[PDB]
Amino acid sequence: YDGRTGEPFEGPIVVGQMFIMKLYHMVEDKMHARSTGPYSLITQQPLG
Amino acid sequence: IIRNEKRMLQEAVDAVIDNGRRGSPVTNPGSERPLRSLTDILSGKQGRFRQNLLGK
Repeated sequence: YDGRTGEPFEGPIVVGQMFIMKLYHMVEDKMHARSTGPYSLITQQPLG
Repeated sequence: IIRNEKRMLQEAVDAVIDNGRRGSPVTNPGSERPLRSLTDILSGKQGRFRQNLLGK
C-alpha cells in the first residue's frame, strides 16, 4: 500500500531482509566550503 | 686542480638550471629526491604553468 495515500500499488513490489552497510565516506566529514583562508607560501593559491 | 674545479663550476651551475638533463641528477646529501631546479619547476604536469597558472 502507500502510507502517503493508502491506495495500493498497481503492480507488486519485492521486499524482505537484506544485508547492507554504511560505507566509510560520510558527508559529515568530506563536505566543506571556505571563504577566505590561508594560502600556499609560494603562490597565493588556496590549499586542497 | 684548475680544470677540476673550473669544470665543477659548469656542472654545478648547469645543475642549478636543469638538474639531471646532463648526467645523473644531484640529490639531497645522502638521501633520495633530486633537487628541483629552475627548469624542473616549469616543465612537468605539475609545472607552475599548470598546477598554478592554468588552474588553481
